[PDB]
Amino acid sequence: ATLKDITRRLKSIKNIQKITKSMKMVAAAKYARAERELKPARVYLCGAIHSSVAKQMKLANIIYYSLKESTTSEQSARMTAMDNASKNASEMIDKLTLTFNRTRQAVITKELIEIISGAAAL
Amino acid sequence: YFRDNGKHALIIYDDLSKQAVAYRQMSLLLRRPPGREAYPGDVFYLHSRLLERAAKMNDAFGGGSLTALPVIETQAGDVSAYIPTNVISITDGQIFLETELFYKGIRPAINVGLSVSRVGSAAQTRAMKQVAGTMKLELAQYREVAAFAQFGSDLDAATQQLLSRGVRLTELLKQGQYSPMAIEEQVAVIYAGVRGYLDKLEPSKITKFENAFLSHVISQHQALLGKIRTDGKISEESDAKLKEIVTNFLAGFEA
Amino acid sequence: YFRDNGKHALIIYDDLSKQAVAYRQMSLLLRRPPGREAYPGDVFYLHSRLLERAAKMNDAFGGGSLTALPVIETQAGDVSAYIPTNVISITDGQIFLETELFYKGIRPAINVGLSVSRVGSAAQTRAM
Amino acid sequence: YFRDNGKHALIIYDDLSKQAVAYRQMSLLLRRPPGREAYPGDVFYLHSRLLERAAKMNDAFGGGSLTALPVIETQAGDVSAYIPTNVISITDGQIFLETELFYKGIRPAINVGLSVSRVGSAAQTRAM
Amino acid sequence: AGVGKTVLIMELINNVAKAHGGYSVFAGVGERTREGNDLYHEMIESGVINLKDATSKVALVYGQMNEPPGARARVALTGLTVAEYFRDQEGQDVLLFIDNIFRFTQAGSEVSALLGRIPSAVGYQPTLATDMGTMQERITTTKKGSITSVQAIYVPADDLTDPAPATTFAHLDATTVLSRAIAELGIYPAVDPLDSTSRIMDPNIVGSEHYDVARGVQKILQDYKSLQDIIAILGMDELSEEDKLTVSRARKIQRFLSQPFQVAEVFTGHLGKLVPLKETIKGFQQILAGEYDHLPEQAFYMVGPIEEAVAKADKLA
Amino acid sequence: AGVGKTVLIMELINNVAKAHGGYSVFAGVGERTREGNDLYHEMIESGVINLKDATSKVALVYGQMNEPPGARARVALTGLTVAEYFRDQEGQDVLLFIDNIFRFTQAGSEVSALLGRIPSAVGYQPTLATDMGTMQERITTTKKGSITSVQAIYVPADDLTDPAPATTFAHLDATTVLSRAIAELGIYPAVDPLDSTSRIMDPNIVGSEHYDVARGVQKILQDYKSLQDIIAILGMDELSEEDKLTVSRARKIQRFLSQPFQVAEVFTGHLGKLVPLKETIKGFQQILAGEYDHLPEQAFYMVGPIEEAVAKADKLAE
Amino acid sequence: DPAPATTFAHLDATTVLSRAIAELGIYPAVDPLDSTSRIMDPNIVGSEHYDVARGVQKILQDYKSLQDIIAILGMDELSEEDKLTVSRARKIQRFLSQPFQVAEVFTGHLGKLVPLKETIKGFQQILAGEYDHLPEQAFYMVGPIEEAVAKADKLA
Ligand SMILES: Nc1ncnc2c1ncn2[C@@H]1O[C@H](COP(=O)(O)OP(=O)(O)O)[C@@H](O)[C@H]1O
Ligand SMILES: [Mg+2]
Repeated sequence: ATLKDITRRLKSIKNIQKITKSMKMVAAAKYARAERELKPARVYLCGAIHSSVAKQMKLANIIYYSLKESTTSEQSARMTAMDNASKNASEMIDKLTLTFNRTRQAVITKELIEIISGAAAL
Repeated sequence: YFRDNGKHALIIYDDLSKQAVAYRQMSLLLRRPPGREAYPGDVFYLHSRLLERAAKMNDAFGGGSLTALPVIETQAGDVSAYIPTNVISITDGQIFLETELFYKGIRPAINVGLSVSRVGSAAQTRAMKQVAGTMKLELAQYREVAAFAQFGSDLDAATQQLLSRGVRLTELLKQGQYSPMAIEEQVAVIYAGVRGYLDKLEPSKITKFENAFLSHVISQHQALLGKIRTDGKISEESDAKLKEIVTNFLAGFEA
Repeated sequence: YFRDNGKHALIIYDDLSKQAVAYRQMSLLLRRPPGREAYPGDVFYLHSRLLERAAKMNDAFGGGSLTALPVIETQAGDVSAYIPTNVISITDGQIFLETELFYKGIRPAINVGLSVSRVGSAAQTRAM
Repeated sequence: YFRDNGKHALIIYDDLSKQAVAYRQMSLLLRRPPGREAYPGDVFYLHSRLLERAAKMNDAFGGGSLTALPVIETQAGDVSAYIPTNVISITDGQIFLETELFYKGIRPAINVGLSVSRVGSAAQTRAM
Repeated sequence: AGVGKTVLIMELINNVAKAHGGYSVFAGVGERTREGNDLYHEMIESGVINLKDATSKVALVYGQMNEPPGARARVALTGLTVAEYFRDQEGQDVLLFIDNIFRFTQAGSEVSALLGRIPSAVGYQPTLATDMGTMQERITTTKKGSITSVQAIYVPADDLTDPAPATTFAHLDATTVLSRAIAELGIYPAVDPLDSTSRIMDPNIVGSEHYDVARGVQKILQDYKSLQDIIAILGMDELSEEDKLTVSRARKIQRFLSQPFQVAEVFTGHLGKLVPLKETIKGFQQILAGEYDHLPEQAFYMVGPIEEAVAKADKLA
Repeated sequence: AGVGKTVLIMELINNVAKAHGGYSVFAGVGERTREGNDLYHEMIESGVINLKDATSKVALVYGQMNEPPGARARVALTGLTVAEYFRDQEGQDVLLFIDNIFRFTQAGSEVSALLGRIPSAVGYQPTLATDMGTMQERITTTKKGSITSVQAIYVPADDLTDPAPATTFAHLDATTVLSRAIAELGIYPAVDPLDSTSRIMDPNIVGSEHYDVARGVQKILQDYKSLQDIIAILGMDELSEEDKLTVSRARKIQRFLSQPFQVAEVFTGHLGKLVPLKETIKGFQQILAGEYDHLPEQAFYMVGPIEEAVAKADKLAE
Repeated sequence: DPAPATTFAHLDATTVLSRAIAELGIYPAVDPLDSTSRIMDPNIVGSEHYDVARGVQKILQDYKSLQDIIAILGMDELSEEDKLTVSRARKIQRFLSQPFQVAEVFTGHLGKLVPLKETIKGFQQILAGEYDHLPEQAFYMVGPIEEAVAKADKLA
């Protein structure tokens, strides 16, 4: 532990929390539109999305259908990923603030005690 | 002497951190019991009895005053350390400076979110109040979205405008050293930004704009600068004349 | 009195944390050397000699018993602090109450997973 | 003795951390007031004096030498603490080892970025 | 500061005096001379103090910052003595405002330090718990009456686990949380309804009715808060029957939690309202039910009893 | 400890002092003896010290680590008194080098408890700031002569807020802060561009182009700095082509900041380069302008003038 | 803390138990990267033992460095190589657990006394990828690697 350190990590992880939060909102919007266009179209980091298709990887009509399904899925996934990732960040912020306050209190006490000992030995 | 004789004085204590070290030294050598950071128990009482002497006398006592601007140097951002904690509680508010803003280009490196004045508007002219209230609300909105900036690759027009105002205003807050401006010149340049005229100008240019625009109004539009004071605020006329000036000027600026 | 005379008593110490602070006020005023969280070195003994007194006598000493339920207040669920670990190292298990479960309306807010009982099974009813 | 008779000797001091602990004990028992971390104020001087005695002599003095390899044990890997930094600021460099590198399979677990030599290539052959 | 604190205190004084007979005591622990004079002159203008006729409901005890630590550690006791008189001699229910309890601990620390005592955790005095408990216990309901204490709390380094605040938590029964966010929504008083808590919020104490309503309001408000996200992003267009009702109701309750303080009149130009506990419970109880759903938001904003919500509505059409 | 204070000051004596017309004083306070022997013999070789006649331009005062506290606490005053003489009795520009002035403060704490004093924060004596002030205020140019003092200042456990370093800050006019974090990357001198300052860094003094280039470098470095930890977790893919483009130049600027010292040839394994002010400004100006966006980061690492990084860029082909 | 810290120099084998491991349900709560032994040498325990033990410790340390990333984004951004380490490390962690006779009351399992050879074998195989097809929980609270399989089957 180190106040300098914890402070730094908290600044980072707080940023991440907001950025990730915003990416959840963008994904959510995109997915909403897509979902609407889902059915109609069926008549003619993004989580494990890219991962899945790639791991398993070892005109018009098809192209259009595939892409439509894929976008919906993608933005869904990403929305979920970000939601979880911002959540993870929040919990980790809280856990670090606790650790910052414990260390902060111990440091103060420790320097206090050294000062008193050195005064009392006179 | 000024405070008690109908005059007004300003006193800057640079720094109170060092006055406290000096006092601590004497206290420890006199063998008084040490405490947090080895400071004596009455270290708060040192500063309190000092700062309280700062005061606004009533008309029956001459109406003079003593304003005080104590300085405190913190260690690696520690506002909760002992002397800072004390002087922050004794005063009416703080102007917080940060290294990180300094090197980013923000100078004076004032932190607008953390600085405060419990007195606030009570000591601010109407013209400044007007424009400052809009700027304080806009900047506050900006702070909330400011992180999404470099990663929001699809931000909606609403949040995208908050950002633009935010960068524009931050740029109008930047100010060169040893060049304190009059209040009428401050409302005029703020006016520019809070009215959205600079929403199109590229951020990197806003600093060159302000300097040119200000030098121009100082020269050709003295009468508009005086009116801004007189009327106390931005009159309906001043508000139209400023619109003509900045539009034309801007247009020339980007010719 | 109950314990040694064939009878059964239950004592509740509410709470030992506050006791530990009063003893710390005595110790610092006597100028005993401060250590963790400014507590004296004997804060462990303070509670140990106390809780060792709760026991189960066998039939030759009358079969009585004294059960103890000491109570400790943590700060933000910090069960790794000095005092909490101290009492944990004396007692025969613990029942944890989580601030989260409480505030979420789960009452009693026991964290079944972290609560333990080192010697209670044998005393649990066959029905249970 | 070797140093001053044109021979060359190497001395390992394993470890100076324990030595500083024994000094701190002796000092405290002598009623000398404790400083940072309870260690006496001259703890730097305790090691400083010692390590300056390892040197390279010139030819007029026999050209012998005393090379030193003091060892310091850190706690939780902090090379930026009082004692550690005390000794780093004395020697002509340091070899920092780390359990993480050690377990990753980097043995010797030398951390290249934090380790240094204040002598450099003047202590190597042209080949190396 | 800037959250309507001095206004809330001033109301409480006036409200307890009208509805209970008991006076109030204001203890300034490490008051800043400036803010003191301001609070004085503000009291005079609000009417809680009268420089002429004996209508004054509040006694002021000031322990200023320039004073040595012993003085500032004692002032809450002096103010406590004044309050004690109205309790034990007049049988009233006194109100005791301590501003602020943190400065009473600090004065405690400073005193002990000059006394030559070895400091405890985080720098505070050894007697921190005792210094606190001897002053706080004098604040109770006795056979002749009672003292209720409203005490401003500063939390050091934002750390709720700091010895100072955790000590004070041992003695509080309720917390009133004032928030700038709510102020900004023009909701007055700026009381955050989800953060403010009370121990006596148990059916066994305030009754099963009061309890259930309170819970209903707290719940409707938590749900709404959550919906915000969806409302903005997925659009407030796909909200089911149950979903739109929550949002509409929530907003009525929220706005019905505002209230014109009798002390505000001097500026607001509107007659202050003092709502009896029955109207409050019933009022929110009916909203919850949906009985007043057929009214516009602004009907509940800055009113009094539930009656005034409908009234206002008809007028606003 | 081990970040470059001594190498850097050695570089300074090498460049500024060897060309300096006037006398120079060097006070070794609480530092290595071996270094004293190193310096002495190096100066005899460059002729700065001449043992066969009266051409010597540098006086030496030593009180290293092997001495007791009383000596280490007084040497600096010994070095300083010699320099003072040259200043007042000649007016001549005197150079003063002190490595390491922290040892005057550490020596004091060493005997502080035997003198009867209650400790102050972090173990130091209560007279720290007063003690340091009566010394440092003698180390100054006056109307009679001018002293250009260079003081190496140790920072206990790497903490710049420690009482000792933190109190020394106000005594200076220009501070060069070194970081182990930077040195750990291989950038030397390990200077922290976001923590080194100078009173003369003002547009009305160094001029506008100098000022603006400096201010622009610090800004691009402070931007990057605040992203590092962020994209470390989130990834670079969200950074716009404009943002990720600045990350490139930051990195090059970061490396262009290194420089092989003549004095550090035994450690770098590189020939010492020395760069003139004007070429310095141009190199950085150019980088900020996107010019060398086409060159590889490594081209910038450990060279002299900007032209050498262009050259290196080619050599990097194979 | 001064006490434990000074005690380490007086031992030949140390078993450092952990609160964070125990809370995961792992028992004994031994920290596989903090407990050491002076005998852990190729000329004393033999090269097969030494190698497997060094193999396990490297995969546990590798997993540990990945935890910084896992914590925020989860496993979705891990290379396929990384995931491979994460699966095996998690199978090593659980297979290190073991039902003690003295703790039967708290584990609800029979006690197990595993012979050294059988301990080497099981860990070797997990390192080799031989059981990369069994589910993690299969390796929790068992004796010899064979029971891991049997438990896997039961899970189906
Ligand atoms: N300019 C430099 N170039 C290369 N290596 C350097 C440089 N400065 C310092 N170092 C390396 O770091 C070590 C520590 O240097 P030194 O100046 O003695 O440390 P200190 O900051 O403790 O005075 C040097 O021996 C060398 O190995
Ligand atoms: Mg050096």
